Amino acid sequence: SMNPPPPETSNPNKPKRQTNQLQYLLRVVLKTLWKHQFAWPFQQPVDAVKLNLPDYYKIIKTPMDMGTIKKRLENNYYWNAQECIQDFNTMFTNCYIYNKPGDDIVLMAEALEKLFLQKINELPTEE
Ligand SMILES: COC(=O)N1CCS[C@H](c2cccs2)CC1
Repeated sequence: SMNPPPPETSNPNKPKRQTNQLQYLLRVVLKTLWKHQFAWPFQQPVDAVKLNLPDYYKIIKTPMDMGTIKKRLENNYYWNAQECIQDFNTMFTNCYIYNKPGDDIVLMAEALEKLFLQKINELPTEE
């Protein structure tokens, strides 16, 4: 079995910014979800070898996880908040696509997504 290369977290060709919204995405949004009891399956790319999921990357072609998001935020990979928000939504959508309704992992994603929505609802206006 083989995992794909992880999503990139560094690209010197890519223009970068540090905006107040991106600071909020790290200091509030990521930190809230990262410390949650249900964060652990989402803190790194899905390891299809260790978890014995040989079809995972046959099904999921745009992988995303909070370890990648954390690195992107800490290394100022993004230009805007919408890129980061899209990464979180990709992570949740992948989980709902691959897994079955009512699975433990889906209940975990739902709890994290609820908090995500609560925090993004108060995303600050851009400075
Ligand atoms: C976000 O992680 C995933 O979607 N995976 C696909 C199968 S569910 C599995 C897990 C189930 C219960 C704990 S961990 C994690 C890996």
